[PDB]
Amino acid sequence: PKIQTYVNNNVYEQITDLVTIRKQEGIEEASLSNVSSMLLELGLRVYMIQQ
Amino acid sequence: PKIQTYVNNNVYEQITDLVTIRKQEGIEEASLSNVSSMLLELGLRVYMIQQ
Repeated sequence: PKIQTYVNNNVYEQITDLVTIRKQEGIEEASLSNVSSMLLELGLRVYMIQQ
Repeated sequence: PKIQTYVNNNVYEQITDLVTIRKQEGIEEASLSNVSSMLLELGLRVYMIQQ
């Protein structure tokens, strides 16, 4: 399903910076949406480890 | 700004489970949106560490 969330401008920029980096690393299809989805899942995994 | 992304049903459920847990831990205002935003920032931090 869709998730709609809100971040500060600095965090937003850091995610868009990662889109550029991901493309440079050969992920031609990288987008704000699919980078965000990957980061959200990574954060979920780490937060569950730290519980 | 707003971020709109998409996750599988299992990941979505795990995030909603964390909303329930966060409320149980005293975060009365926890929501899918604000849990997601916190996880997205955590994932960003970990991914940048692992670069």
